[PDB]
Amino acid sequence: FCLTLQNPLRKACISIVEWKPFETIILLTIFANCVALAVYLPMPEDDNNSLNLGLEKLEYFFLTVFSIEAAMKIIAYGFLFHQDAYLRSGWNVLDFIIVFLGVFTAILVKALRAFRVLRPLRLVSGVPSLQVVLNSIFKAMLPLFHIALLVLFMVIIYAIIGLELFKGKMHKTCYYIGTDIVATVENEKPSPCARTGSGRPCTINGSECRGGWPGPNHGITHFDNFGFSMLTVYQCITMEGWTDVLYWVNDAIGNEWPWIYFVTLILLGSFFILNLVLGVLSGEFTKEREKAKSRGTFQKLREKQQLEEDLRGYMSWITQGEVMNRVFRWKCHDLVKSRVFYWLVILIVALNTLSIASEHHNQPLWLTHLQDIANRVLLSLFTIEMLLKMYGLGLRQYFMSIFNRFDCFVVCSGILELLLVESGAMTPLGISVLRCIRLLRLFKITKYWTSLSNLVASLLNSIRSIASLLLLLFLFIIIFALLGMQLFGGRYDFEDTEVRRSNFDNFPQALISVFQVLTGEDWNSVMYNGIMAYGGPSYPGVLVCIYFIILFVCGNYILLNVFLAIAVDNLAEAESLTSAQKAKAEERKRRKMVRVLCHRIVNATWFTNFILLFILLSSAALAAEDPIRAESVRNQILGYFDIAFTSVFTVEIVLKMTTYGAFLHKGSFCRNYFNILDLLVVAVSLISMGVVKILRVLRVLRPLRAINRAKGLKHVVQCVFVAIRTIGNIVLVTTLLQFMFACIGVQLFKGKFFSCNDLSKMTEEECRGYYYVYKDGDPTQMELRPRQWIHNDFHFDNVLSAMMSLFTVSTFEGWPQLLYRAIDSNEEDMGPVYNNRVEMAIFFIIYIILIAFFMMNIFVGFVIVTFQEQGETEYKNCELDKNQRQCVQYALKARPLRCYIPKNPYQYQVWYVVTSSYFEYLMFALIMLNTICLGMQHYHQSEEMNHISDILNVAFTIIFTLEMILKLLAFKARGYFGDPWNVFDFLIVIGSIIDVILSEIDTFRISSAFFRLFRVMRLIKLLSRAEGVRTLLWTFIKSFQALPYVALLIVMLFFIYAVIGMQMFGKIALVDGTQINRNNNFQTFPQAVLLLFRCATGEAWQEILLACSYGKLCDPESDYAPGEEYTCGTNFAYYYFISFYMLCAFLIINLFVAVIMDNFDYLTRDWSILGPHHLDEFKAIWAEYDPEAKGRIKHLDVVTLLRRIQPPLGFGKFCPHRVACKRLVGMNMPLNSDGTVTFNATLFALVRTALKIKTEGNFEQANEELRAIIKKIWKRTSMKLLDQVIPPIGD
Amino acid sequence: MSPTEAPKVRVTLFCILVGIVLAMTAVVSDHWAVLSPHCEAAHFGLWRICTKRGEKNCSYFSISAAAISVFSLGFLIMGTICALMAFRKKRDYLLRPASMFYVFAGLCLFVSLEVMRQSVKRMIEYYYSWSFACACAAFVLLFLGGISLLLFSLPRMPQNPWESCM
Ligand SMILES: *[C@@H]1O[C@H](CO)[C@@H](O)[C@H](O)[C@H]1NC(C)=O
Ligand SMILES: [Ca+2]
Ligand SMILES: [Ca+2]
Repeated sequence: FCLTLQNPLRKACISIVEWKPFETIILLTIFANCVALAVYLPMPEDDNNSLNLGLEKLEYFFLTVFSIEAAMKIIAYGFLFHQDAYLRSGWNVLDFIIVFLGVFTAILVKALRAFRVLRPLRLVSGVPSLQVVLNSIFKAMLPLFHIALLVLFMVIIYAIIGLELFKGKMHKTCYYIGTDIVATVENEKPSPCARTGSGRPCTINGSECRGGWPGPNHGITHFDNFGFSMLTVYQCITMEGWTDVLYWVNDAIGNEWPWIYFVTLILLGSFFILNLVLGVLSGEFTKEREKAKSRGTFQKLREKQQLEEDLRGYMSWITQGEVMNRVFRWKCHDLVKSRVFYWLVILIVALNTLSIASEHHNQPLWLTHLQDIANRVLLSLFTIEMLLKMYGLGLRQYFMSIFNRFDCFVVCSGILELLLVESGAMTPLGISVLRCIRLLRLFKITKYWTSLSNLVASLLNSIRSIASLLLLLFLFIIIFALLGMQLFGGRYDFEDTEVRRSNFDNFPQALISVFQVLTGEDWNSVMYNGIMAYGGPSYPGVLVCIYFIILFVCGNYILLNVFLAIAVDNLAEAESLTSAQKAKAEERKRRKMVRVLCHRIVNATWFTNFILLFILLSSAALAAEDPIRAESVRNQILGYFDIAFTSVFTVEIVLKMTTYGAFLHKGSFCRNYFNILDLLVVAVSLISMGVVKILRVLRVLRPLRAINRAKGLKHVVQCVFVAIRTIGNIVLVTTLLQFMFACIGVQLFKGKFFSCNDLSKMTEEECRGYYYVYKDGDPTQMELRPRQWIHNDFHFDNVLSAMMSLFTVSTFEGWPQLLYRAIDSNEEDMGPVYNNRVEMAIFFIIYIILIAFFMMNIFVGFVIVTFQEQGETEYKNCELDKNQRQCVQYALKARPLRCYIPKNPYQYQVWYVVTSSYFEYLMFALIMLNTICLGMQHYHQSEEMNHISDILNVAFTIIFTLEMILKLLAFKARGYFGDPWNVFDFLIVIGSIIDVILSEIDTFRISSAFFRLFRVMRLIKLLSRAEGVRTLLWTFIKSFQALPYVALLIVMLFFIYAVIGMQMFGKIALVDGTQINRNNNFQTFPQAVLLLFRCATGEAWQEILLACSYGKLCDPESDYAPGEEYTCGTNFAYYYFISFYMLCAFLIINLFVAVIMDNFDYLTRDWSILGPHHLDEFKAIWAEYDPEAKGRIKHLDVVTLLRRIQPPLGFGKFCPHRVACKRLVGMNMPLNSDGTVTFNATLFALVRTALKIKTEGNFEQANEELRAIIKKIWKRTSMKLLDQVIPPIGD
Repeated sequence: MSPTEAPKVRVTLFCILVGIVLAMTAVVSDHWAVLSPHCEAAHFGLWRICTKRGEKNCSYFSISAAAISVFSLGFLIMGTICALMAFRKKRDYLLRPASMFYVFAGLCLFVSLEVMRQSVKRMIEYYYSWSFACACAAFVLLFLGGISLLLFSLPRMPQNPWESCM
């Protein structure tokens, strides 16, 4: 609006604005101002040191500047040029700080101090090219509100189910006798208890359950109170702390009857990324081929690279030629390029690796000097192959290879370190850094890997992009970190003895803590401490939980757009790899220029299922077992079966054996079928005639052979078995980087991580005897323990031991239990110091982002492979690339719709109401009232609220019944039971009326809880009418039908890994709080799956590996008769869980990449040419004018149909005056009887408008040419009506 | 036709007709569990509690367990009606509500299973008996037997989006 438009010398200030140096000034204005928020040190109960006093006055200086800068621009530009959001928001920052002065000096407010955190966002308006990069994001999130609207409706479903079934179970105590102490055991979180049957016993020797609140963390996960069940469901979906909830419910109610609930939560919580991994990959793959393929920048980019090879290629010959005079100088390529050095320098490097894969923290006397002679020996030889490479190769070309540009910097770092320590006059800090520089010599293997030669190009393409991307990420962290220092301000005081250690009470402490929430590790402890800090779970205090939701949702998604741009890069790395395998092959193309009866047994269906069942019964015999009884009846009945199940299997072997002779063993499958029975022989023989475990383990090899006819190996993982030699490099790439950072870890963290149990002694000699453990910090409640070194169980001593610990960080699990332990390292063998050495955190964060960058890579390799599997059948196309193939699928196949209209005009008057949508909104309303009728159930409430609560549940049940009645009156059940949505509510209605009657009988009990779910289920009627999201699920329902056998692989893991673990990891006595207990048990089978299922979402498998080592108590009902008491646990747990987390997580990605193979077609539908809704719409127009289901429309009403479709597919608004007639004149429309034309002829004529055409002669040849294409696509030779459809569509 | 004439709706119907009589057997059967005080050993029943030391003595006293099971037979009565009519007029669609009632009837027996389990904890040994395993087998055959009949009644999601829900 540009207020009052005055010229005279404002123009000077206008010309002042257009000067370039405002980039030079004001960029440094922000960057100074963020440092002004860095060292702002918050102090808890109104305290200021000196620096906070000063910079409050310096906050006046920063407010002084922008108050000059902005109102000058209104005089410069005015309000027609503040239409910029970056000018619209920038001012909103400036406006509030001036208001903050006005309030601060009128009183001479607190929340008025935290709006000033937004000042880093002034960088965006200043710095160019970032305004694009944010708009990479906000135009990528918009294809997700059909996916985010699912979880929000799925939470509202899973919150109300929890609030009905679990209302107020968490309240009973485990207190002592008459006092007010909760009774726990040293490590245990105080779990609920119950004094009736079927739950906890509460056997802590001197206790009794009562009322009150011992419930979870500090009051946070009641299943009271709608507003809280929305929290704990949201805690479980992101999969960090859900098994804590399940142990709270199972200890409160009883097991075997909630685990149904939480598993269906996570299988629709693990399903949900499989929406959104591919939901975000949709537009990404689209933008890679609908921005740049519409542009053609890729040919421009690979041309300049092709010239870059010609520049480097032909310059070297000029470089070689003009200088070239010795009997040597050809002894170069005699030696250097020869095959001898390629198998000789590798030896020294592999010796320079095993010069480092020493380093104990003890190193007795040998390796102390043997590594010192190695730096003299191995560096010498290495120098030789430099100096031969320097002189007799060519000096300029040796500095032309980047890979040999690295070798000088090694051999510079080889000698200059070496000549320094000959002096010695230096700090032992300094020589400690120099030993870290010796780990550059591992990077000689990075010049290997031919696979890296595009993985180098994976990086060097994107440095223009991702460094602008990781500027935006590091911005997003510093925004939320400085917000955290104001919302939480070091309010973590508490007055207790527990170390709530992830406080925000610094800047770089807040930075590390904030990062933890992004990785999703342990953000309970962060959040639980946030809400406990303010007052309690309350009305004001609990609302700050949305700082940690928004940090976890908005934070995670921009991390996903980082992923997004990386997948584009390997697609460019695909094309530089694929097209190079054309052009490299084409250069050589220029350089080319009654045993017979037993076969009836092996074929029979009387034999086919009969060997399936004895697998399925041999499975179940392995399923339910004793394994800690040693003599019981279970062992002896099930012992009888598997000997007999060998016997039926034995005839299966012999009847197979007489079929084929010497050429029977040509199958490796056939070799596998035989060695099982051989092992079985001695399994059965040694028992019946007097370590015998291996005979029992290998019975589960029999259920392997079930997938004999399953091609889910032969299609899906065979596609990965193509890329398994590509990912055989890629997994061995990261394992090299898990190797090399282990050696950086060992050079830093030897001997440390070594902590006493009495935290004040720090040293070996000074830490024994006894000491005083205070239960809660009253200095009277004083207890004893012996003290000793707790060597902290994931230690960095040997490089074997290191990689087992960098693995736990790589699964993002317990890295804060390791980082906070890692900071406290002290001298070589000394206990921890509280916040010594804060700088060691940069080691884990660079390590994290490194592997978490690499993680994304492993996933990107998959999706590229998947697309290129679909292409191989599409290369005999001759079509519009699946656009025309869609129209082949639609214009041929699709019949009419169902379209029911009655007679008997009493019945019609019902029918006129039903399809008329005046009451479709009404059921929409009364569902939403039955949300809040179920969404106000507080706890303890009253008898006022109860009397309302029964009455409405009766009244709503009547209305849906009268709905059901009137729908049944018009649509008599042949009509009514056509739609499954009509069927499903009929399941609800009877299920609701029993909920009315069972409520009468208790007015006069488990289904009094259990049938209450039927009020919840009627919310799912909402998805009947939300078209945007109904087809999205429909797509993935159509998917999981198509891939059963891949999901049948993962359950072969759980089945096999349990029965292995069930016979090894029994006998492991179930002491509470030691992470293997009554709820995390190995003993029965079904426990086993949940413990395995706890690993698959990664809920702290860190701990449970440590609970099976060698020193666990042996469950005092089993064995071990004197003395040998603690010896039931083996070191095979290491190779168990580690291989389990690999082969599980891996197999699940093979599931998630497999769902691409169906639904890529859905993900990249052009919503600007012709999608499915249009072709879905056309089926519904027949439901208007052809309600007799004839499949034929008269020629007259064609015209009124073509005006009413929609313009983008049908005809526009200016209609028609010839055009929507002349188009039909310009097409193939036959006439059948009277005047009635079929649908498919009308369907095909309109669809040729979109999939464009030519005139007759070209159409008449197309009537064979599409008939040439479709007869191929008609895989069945039958159906001459399809050819009859082909002439009638051609007519 | 082929909904009715697939044998998979004939296999799953007959094994429901197993559990229908099995549930009907657990209607009358008074041997849910054994009273064992240590004699007045007795049997908790849906209708009458019979006590034996042969000096056998039937009596009664726990009330809603019969009445909840009264609806359970009443579904099975009503669930045979539309299922029998679903054969003889080529009316296919009545397999749907016949499957509906067969779902709920085993569900109400589960209620009485908990209600009789509730009668144990109120109180002398209680051991479960053969009529308990009558119902817990009758539960599964009416629950899992119904839904497979229900889902095979409903057509497919067919494979490919040009036919949906007809
Ligand atoms: C705790 O348990 C032990 C072993 O049963 C017993 O000696 C001791 O008296 C118990 N304490 C109490 C208070 O009952
Ligand atoms: Ca975790
Ligand atoms: Ca995790």
